[PDB]
Amino acid sequence: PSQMEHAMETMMFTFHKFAGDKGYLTKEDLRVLMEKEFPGFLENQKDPLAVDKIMKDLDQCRDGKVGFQSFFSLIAGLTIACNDYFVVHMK
Amino acid sequence: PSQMEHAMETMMFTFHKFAGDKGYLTKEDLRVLMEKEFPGFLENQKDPLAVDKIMKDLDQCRDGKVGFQSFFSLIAGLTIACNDYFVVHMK
Amino acid sequence: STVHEILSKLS
Amino acid sequence: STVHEILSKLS
Repeated sequence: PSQMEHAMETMMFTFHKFAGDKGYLTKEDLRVLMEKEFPGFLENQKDPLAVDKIMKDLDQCRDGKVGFQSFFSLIAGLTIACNDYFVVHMK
Repeated sequence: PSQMEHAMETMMFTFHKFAGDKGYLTKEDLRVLMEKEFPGFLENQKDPLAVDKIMKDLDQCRDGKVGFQSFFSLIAGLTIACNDYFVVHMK
Repeated sequence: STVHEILSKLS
Repeated sequence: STVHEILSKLS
């Protein structure tokens, strides 16, 4: 498998891991996910409303459910922010 | 670091590796990036124009260049397809 | 390894 | 190791 394929699999298996048989994640799931997979970020975000605000944007329909694609939209936004930051300050 | 951070780095460094200092991919870089990452995918499409059609949806501006965010829409597009297949047939 | 699986059946 | 540190600069 290539590195790209291992990476895509890790992101697929991640979401499933926190989503359960129910196939989606609640806000209770986003937080944990975010805690165990991005440790230096919510805690370093100073605010206590961290997760709620993430989810605001993830949940159009306010049904309290985050599915795969919206999950991907989270990762996309974090990855593109890091890339922006990398190209300017580090590349 | 977490698995997720490792996955994101690997995608962002994968971009930078085929794009070089110029910071963007061209059609040729896109095809080499698919040949080396995802070599079971292209060739199993039976279409020798596959790359060209991918490039076509990715070049909003028709300027022949694929930035980080279009490359990312391409990876989301494959990841989300991989997950719809996996939920239905493999879990 | 399963992503490599899958990608082959999408192709 | 590099995404971890940049996330920290976004945090």
